[PDB]
Amino acid sequence: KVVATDAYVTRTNIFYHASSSRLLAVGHPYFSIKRANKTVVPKVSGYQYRVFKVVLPDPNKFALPDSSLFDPTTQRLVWACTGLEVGRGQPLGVGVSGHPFLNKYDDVENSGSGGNPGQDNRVNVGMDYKQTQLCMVGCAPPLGEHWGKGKQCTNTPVQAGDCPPLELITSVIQDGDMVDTGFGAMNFADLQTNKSDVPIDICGTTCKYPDYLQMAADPYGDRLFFFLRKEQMFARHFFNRAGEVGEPVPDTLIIKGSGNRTSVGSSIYVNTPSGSLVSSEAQLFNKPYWLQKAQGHNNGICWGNQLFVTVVDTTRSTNMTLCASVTTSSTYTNSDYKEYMRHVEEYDLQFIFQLCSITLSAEVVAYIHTMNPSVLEDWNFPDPYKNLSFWEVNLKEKFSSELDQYPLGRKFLLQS
Amino acid sequence: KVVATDAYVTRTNIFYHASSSRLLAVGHPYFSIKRANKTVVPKVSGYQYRVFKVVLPDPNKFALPDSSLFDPTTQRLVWACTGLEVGRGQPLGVGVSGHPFLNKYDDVENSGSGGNPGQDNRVNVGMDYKQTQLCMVGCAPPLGEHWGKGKQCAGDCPPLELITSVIQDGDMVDTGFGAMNFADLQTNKSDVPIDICGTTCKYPDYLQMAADPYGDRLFFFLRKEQMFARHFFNRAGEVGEPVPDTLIIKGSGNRTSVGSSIYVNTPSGSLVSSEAQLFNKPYWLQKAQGHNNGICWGNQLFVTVVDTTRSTNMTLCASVTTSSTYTNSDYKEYMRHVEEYDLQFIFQLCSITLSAEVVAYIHTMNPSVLEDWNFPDPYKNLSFWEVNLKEKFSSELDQYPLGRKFLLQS
Amino acid sequence: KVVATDAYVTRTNIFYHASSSRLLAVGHPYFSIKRANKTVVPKVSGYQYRVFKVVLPDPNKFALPDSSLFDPTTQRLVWACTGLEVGRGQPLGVGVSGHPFLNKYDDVENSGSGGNPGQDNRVNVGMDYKQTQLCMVGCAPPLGEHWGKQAGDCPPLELITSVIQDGDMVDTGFGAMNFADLQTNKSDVPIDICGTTCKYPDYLQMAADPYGDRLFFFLRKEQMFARHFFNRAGEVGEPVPDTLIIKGSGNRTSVGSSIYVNTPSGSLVSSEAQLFNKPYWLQKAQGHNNGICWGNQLFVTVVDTTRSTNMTLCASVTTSSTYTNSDYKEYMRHVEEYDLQFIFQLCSITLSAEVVAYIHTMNPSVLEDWNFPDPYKNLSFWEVNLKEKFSSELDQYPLGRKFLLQS
Amino acid sequence: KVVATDAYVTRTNIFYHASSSRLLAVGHPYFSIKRANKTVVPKVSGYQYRVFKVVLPDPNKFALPDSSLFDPTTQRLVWACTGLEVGRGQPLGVGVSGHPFLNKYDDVENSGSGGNPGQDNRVNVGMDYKQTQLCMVGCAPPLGEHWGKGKQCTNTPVQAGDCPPLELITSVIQDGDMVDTGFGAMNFADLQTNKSDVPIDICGTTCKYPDYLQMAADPYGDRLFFFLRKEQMFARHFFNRAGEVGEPVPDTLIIKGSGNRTSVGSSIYVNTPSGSLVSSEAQLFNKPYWLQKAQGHNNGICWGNQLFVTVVDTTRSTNMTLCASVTTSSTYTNSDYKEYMRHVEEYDLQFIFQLCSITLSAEVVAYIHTMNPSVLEDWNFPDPYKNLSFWEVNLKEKFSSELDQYPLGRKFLLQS
Repeated sequence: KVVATDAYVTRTNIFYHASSSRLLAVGHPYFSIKRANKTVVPKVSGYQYRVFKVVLPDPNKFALPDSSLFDPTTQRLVWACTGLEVGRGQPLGVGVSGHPFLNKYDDVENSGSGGNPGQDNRVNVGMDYKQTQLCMVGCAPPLGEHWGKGKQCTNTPVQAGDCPPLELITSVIQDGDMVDTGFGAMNFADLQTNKSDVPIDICGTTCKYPDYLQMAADPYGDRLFFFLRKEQMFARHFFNRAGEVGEPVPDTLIIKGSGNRTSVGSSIYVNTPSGSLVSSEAQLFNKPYWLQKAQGHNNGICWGNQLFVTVVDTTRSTNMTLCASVTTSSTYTNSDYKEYMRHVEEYDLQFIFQLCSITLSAEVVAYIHTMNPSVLEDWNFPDPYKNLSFWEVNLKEKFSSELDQYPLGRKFLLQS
Repeated sequence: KVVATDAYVTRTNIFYHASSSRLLAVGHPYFSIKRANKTVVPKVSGYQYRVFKVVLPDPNKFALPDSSLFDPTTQRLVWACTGLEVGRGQPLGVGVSGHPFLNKYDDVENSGSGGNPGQDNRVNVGMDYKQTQLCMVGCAPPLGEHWGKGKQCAGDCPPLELITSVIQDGDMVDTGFGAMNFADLQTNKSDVPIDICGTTCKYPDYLQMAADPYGDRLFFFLRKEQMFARHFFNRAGEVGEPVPDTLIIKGSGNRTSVGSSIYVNTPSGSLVSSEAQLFNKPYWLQKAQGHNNGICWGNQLFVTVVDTTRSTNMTLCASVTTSSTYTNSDYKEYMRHVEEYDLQFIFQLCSITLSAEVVAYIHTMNPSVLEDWNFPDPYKNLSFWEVNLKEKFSSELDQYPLGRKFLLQS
Repeated sequence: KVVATDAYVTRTNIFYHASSSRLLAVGHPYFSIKRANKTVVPKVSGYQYRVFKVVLPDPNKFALPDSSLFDPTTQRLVWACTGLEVGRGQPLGVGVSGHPFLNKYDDVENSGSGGNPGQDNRVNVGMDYKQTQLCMVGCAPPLGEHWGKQAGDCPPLELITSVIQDGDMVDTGFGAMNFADLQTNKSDVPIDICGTTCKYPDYLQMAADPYGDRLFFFLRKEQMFARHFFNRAGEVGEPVPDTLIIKGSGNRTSVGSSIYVNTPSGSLVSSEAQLFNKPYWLQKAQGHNNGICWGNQLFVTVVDTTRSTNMTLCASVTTSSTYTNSDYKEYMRHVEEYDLQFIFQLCSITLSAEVVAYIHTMNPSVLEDWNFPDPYKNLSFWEVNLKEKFSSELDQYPLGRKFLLQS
Repeated sequence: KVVATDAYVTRTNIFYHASSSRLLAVGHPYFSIKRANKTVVPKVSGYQYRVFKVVLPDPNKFALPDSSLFDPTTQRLVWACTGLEVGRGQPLGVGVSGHPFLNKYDDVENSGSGGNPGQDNRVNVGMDYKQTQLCMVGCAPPLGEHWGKGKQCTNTPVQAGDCPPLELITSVIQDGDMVDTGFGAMNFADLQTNKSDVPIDICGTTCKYPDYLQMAADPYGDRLFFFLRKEQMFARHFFNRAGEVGEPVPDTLIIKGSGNRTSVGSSIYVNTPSGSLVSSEAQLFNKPYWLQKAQGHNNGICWGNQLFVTVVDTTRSTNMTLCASVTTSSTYTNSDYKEYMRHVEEYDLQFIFQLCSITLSAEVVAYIHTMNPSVLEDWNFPDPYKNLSFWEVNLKEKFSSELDQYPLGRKFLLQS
């Protein structure tokens, strides 16, 4: 019923290079800065998704050298992706995140007696997150998964203040969305209401994880051309939370103490992750990928003359420390300096596209109407993604047929 | 006497795809929550065995396109497993377990002197467990082994016995403290963390299941274990068996009383990495280890999975009373763990010509194979994660992920 | 002068499988328990050698299907080993050992001055040992090496070679020495080796032997690192000369002890590092003996410290509604699970005048037992009786199945 | 427009060996020593770039055995690099750097206060840097990138004393420039005015990172024949800064305290990197590289009879401790000794060049005019790099045709 694009999309010999040139975003690794109405400094963190919306020129309106390739009646043109190199341009390094009032109580590794928690015990603790690398390509934006506050199933009023119901939400990954950091793929705005259980750069945001199982199990496979991933983390420390234990340990698992241990210590464990070493040998980027065969049925066809590249790279999350002098004297005084935080991301997207033609028979027109009819409507044979926000990359007027003039173009000639 | 299924099970060209779709289980990583009679929240932990009872449609009553493949008289049909992909759907991460009253006394790494033990010295300590990955396939449930209280043939040391049993869904994996029955051999409930202190941790008896005649339990298996010693402690309480005098020179000057030499070990699973993952990739059963070369007798199939590389425990926090100031008494903190699976299979249809020798050889092994062919289930006392794949078989291989991979491979 | 067994031992097509089934030993990881005369609970530790004396049935008295294979006059039969799988049946894990009065003084990593040591400064410290895996096969027991022993001075050192017995201790990171003699205070190493001898295999000798009866082949995996740095209490037997120091005043007149200690650690254990649960095919041996089981016996030596987890047992002396330490007794128990599988190839030996001569040297009891006291009964092994366990139906068994599809 | 040198550069059978012999530089790992006007002891640190300007003899003025190889009438000679071995001659080891007044406040891993910072809380702390190995070859010096104090876009005076604007500057990497150490590729002299945020060997200098994306994006590719890299680091400790928080955490991300915790702890984190293990198995040096095909269009042609080798090697950064006695007495007294710092670098550069000829047609003369006309002007058919500083290596009078007499020459005969 659903067939590979190989059946009805004919390939040509026309290859093109396109480069995004240097891409830079500079800001604060923890939070956006807006005073007092709109943003002055954007939130730029190594743990954010980078989702590029690559806009391609319409080959049916493209100034090709010869129009003899296709008949305008019954044939249409479309770009196919055959080569890709996501360039990363910063030194390898790890940045850390924290919370001046993290809900930490005791170091759980070997101490207790010895309570009990009071009114405010929040600590100023920082940590390095789990290491994560991933990149995806498709003609439709990727899907993320995360846990959010499920409805109570609208019905009855019961005991209030209880645990929130959990529900697995799938959603579209937007540029700037947070990656999982070692605390799970969940909606911290709803499920951790005290704002003090996770560091400040995620305590009021949502960490989404890619729904690999769904995007590959989608029929047409427009979300997954291919993907790559490298995750690693270990448990660095062991703490416990302050506050009421929402679900106490049953008596079947303990023998109640006396002689000072009548009050049970809190067993709400938190764990600081750590991404360990980062190495060049572990890098996924600064190297080309050749799309010989895609995982789904869509074998790299950029329907709608667009293309989505989703990138997460925490191996260059180093946060630069800036220090400005308020008053210059011959002595060091802490009050004379202001310390700031700044993080950066440098990208270079290079693509290589193959021109393809599609002879539109009555069967092809029917098969294309289902899936998406706007493929036909835009062919002359509103965008629901304008509510979503991406890093727009305009590669119109950037296509070049002279492959050998460019790095990825040179590699493509000598390879594949 | 026992022969490979290749001798009397003829292969066809008929292949089928079947997928369980998304499977979700959500609960408490340490214990089930029941008030006050039946369970409200199940115990769902990354250190539990996931044993799926995959039910297949009977090919002898299946609506095949053509019945010309086999003669119903003297031939019967059975599914053969040729492809498998165990899908895992959560971010990699590590969760920890603990005990508000763990029987820890001293940090034994570099300190002693030491004051004698009192009446209650239990500490609130948590730890990360040993890392474990494994998957098994067979037409019969796997066997686990663990140490329990053996018979004697007042309160001295208990006799030890290694028990073999069937691994059920929800059984606990070994965590670094051994494969034993903590409910019986550790009576104080305070020697291991609370999520295993009243349960039994079983380890698969690889040596036995492979030493089985027909090999119906092990089609194949994969494993990745790793742990190291993170800390060194000792126990509080009476040392049941003291160190002999031949190994010490008794002290005076403050050191007349011997410190306790009952040492404990906190494990650690160390780093988890994508490069070490066993799942989210297909396995092709080209040749099995045992005699049963992938035949799913009874139209059923058992998949056992342990995956501690996605054991992250989510922290939930609800506000009881909202004020402009933070006060600990205004919040309730909860614990929740989740598991997401997507099982994909590829089966090969097979026919068996029943000669007098074939009927005889099949009667031994299991006669219900013949009785169900028309030519009570003792596993219903056990509990598994039931997956009903009837009405889920599809012959259009190329429409599915694992099906697509199978065409271009094998 | 000495030739490979391939020259005068003719191979047949007759192969046999034999399995010991599950072998279990359970005890205390630190010491054997005897009250008050003989042992009640044996010493079972992950750092012990497992030396199996595999007894084979006499092929010259074996009930073979046809006696047409060999002529009893001038020909004799003997088994040749071609396949081996050392099965281990416990979860991977690490156990630790210690000493309630370990001779530890100061943490030497970054602290000193001033002391000073008193009369008793021993501490209750435990540690995890060096990680070690090894296995050997031969028709003669393997050789181990270890260091053994005016007044008051240091003892002279001597490297002794000896037979590795079942239950002997492996090196743990403190050296291959006789702690019973060279460490007289019983408090320098943990209690499970402080009154025993840790032996290391003399690999260089067993391979340098002419006939090579001790080494058919061997495998090894050792790893350790220095976890902590300590020093010893007591008088420094050999003081540091003044050429290497500038003597201090201003509080440092008394020199600190420079007798350094090292707690080892075996680091991670992983499945990828395992040597066991996989078959070894003896296609060609290292020594001259290419797998011939002289005397119808075979020695398998195994060390596996990757399953040294020590189980903690807790029994209740008195049950009340409150926890009190005096109501419980805590115990220690360690276990070892083995499954030995072998595959032997029948061989015949035509005894010419030269063959009888060459066989007389090496060992004449090969001829004497052929009809053509055992000095190892003072040594102790884990006896494995494979008589009545040989089977010719290879495909009925795990290792037998692998041998058909391989080699 | 731009073609590979294979099109217009003809190869010969003439190969030559050249070796720099032992090269030694010895100095102070932290700072240069000048009293009171010019330098007495140079700064020699394992974290410095080693950029060798290798000068080759003019083959058109070379005493070749026969002038019959080329017709002086319309054929010209140029050396092409085909073999290279960068010899390192010191034991593997790690050195550390520190700061007697590092702006460290609290250990942020699991502690909170108990405040508040006073006037001076700087600590004497040292650390081991991120591990870095890299080498490049070209006929033009490499480009580095770093973040510097950007202009306000010269327009308006706004709030004075705030964070400085950031700008990504590309520049030429000179010998002695600092590599990235885990604190970013930035200009610490401008962006950290208190001189106390990073260790003293980088606190008043600029750390440059190679702009791989740009040098590969150049048409002629004269800067990158090839390159190698190995970076690795992890976060060893977690601290925070003293001084005013330049950008405070918004209230949306915290629940303010009423007592004792009214003053928010500082959320400006620092992280000590660590280069972890260094091993022989990870070494890039003491092994030959055969330049079979270059990345750019310039396939190893040494235009201008020169060649640039840029090397960073922190795996032999051990700093030797020297101790001199001021007064000899029978007792140890700290006032009787002076302790010094000394670091060393030992190199042995070996090259193997292939003689090449270029037939100068009207098209060749035209194509060579663009790129660089001094290629023609110096052929007879001021140097703007004299403001930059390199380690000059004169290989004139060092070329030898007896390949088998030398280590790299011997390997070249039996290989490639």
